Amino acid sequence: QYTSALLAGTITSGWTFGAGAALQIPFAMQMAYRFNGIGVTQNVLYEN
Amino acid sequence: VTYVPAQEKNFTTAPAICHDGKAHFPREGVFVSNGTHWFVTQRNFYEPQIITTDNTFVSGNCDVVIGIVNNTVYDPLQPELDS
Repeated sequence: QYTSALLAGTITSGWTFGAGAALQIPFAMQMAYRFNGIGVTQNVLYEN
Repeated sequence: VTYVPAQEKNFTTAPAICHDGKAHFPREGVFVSNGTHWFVTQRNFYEPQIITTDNTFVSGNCDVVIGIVNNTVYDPLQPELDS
């Protein structure tokens, strides 16, 4: 029940569930966030 | 000393905004809407701004990205050529 709760915030809520109150983030916008930390623009996600 | 956000408000999003037939992507921040116009704010705070060519980045066409919407992108050079 811990792993079902913390995969529910990882898939949906982003990284903001443990840093504060959980936001409402779509999953297609999460990989647009997480590519920008490693230096990859949003051109690579939406085409491929 | 920590930075904790408190109160939340639900807005309408979109991955891309189609204008001339080419898809626009946000350079910094996310696309939000109040139900009438599409606003450009950043991720950690709410500061709505107009859609500009400096805050957006353009690549590809509009037939690729799932969830693309149609709005107008304001160009500041267009009133400078007309005045």
